[PDB]
Amino acid sequence: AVRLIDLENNASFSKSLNSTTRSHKCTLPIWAGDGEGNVSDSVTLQDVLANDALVEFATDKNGCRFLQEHYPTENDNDVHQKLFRKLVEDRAIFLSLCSNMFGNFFVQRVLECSNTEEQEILTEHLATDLYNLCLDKSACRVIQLAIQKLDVHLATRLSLELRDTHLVRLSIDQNGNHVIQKIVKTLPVSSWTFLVDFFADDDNLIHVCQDKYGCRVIQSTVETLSTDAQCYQHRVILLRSLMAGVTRNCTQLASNEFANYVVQHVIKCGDALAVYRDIIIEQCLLQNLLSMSQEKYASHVVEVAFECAPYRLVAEMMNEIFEGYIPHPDTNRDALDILLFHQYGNYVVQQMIQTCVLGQNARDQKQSEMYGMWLEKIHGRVMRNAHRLERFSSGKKIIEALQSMSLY
RNA sequence: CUGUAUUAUAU
Repeated sequence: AVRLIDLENNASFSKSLNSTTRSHKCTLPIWAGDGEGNVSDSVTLQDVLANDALVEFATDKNGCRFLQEHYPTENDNDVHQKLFRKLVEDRAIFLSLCSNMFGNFFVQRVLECSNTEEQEILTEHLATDLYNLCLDKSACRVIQLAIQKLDVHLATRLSLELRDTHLVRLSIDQNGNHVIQKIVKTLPVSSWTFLVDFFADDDNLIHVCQDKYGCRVIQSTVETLSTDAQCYQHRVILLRSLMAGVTRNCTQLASNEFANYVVQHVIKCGDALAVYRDIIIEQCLLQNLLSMSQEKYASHVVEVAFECAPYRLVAEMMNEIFEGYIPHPDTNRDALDILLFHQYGNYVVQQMIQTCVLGQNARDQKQSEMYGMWLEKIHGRVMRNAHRLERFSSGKKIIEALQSMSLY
């Protein structure tokens, strides 16, 4: 039984011959073509392996669809393994296919079929440049599928590769925001506690929450940390660290075109977020209800605060609108007068009516009487200005919300 | 006379 060392034949001019194509826009090798850009029916996966042409198919639309179609699913099939080997044998080739507009779709197909063994090498390849892959419009789709399908220790290793990176620039990126959200919504909190430490800084939190994309990152993190079933307070301490920055900067965030949505989320949530709801109303909304109610963005925040606040805070909000402001020196107009005829404030006055109408069904008699007293104050001002309000769509809806009402 | 986001890849 003499030994045989079988070295591989050097085929050093095969990429050179796969670079010949009919079209200059397509990469399909001419030998696989039918002349019309499609894959000739004589072609087999063994032909792609024999000619070392995996990249050139993967970078072509129809050749990549051919790869996705015929790739065996089972991990013990020999063609599966030889293709997987061609994919992963060179790290730079692998990462370039991940960043391609067409080849990424083959990489995802491999992940759909992968077992733990294949996932280890895929994870080792991806970790070497995870940050820039998250920024790429093609590769981020691979990273998100990897977060979904990988065993959690592998997905954790990859997620931890983002620690100490430029997470503002990544969180606000049109591609990377979805990678951060997929991590936060999918993986255990221990895999991304570094993201909560990053957002503890006020400047990072502000720069991210006031962004069309970053506000989604902050909101998905709050949703995950607030949903609970626990005996100690780990997610409690993490949530507390994040919410402190939101509460410290909620006056600016509530009036922002993007961050207003997460402030409303904190207020509508209740339960684990209820204490933070109360802080926002007391330290940001109060003393500012009139100005915020005339703003395009913050007027939605004031609506949800009237909708969801506990009675003790609804009372301070009500008392500010009816009694909190010095009437205008020229017009003698108070806050309710302004909001009744304002294009944004009319919506706040409508929530105030709805809140009071539903609060009349409250068990405590004093509360029911107090909600009725506020409705009577609104009814009176509306009557004094009905001749004008009935001409607007807002005033018609206000008058209809106050009809057939037994206040006490 | 009605009032705000994002919800992203196949030349």
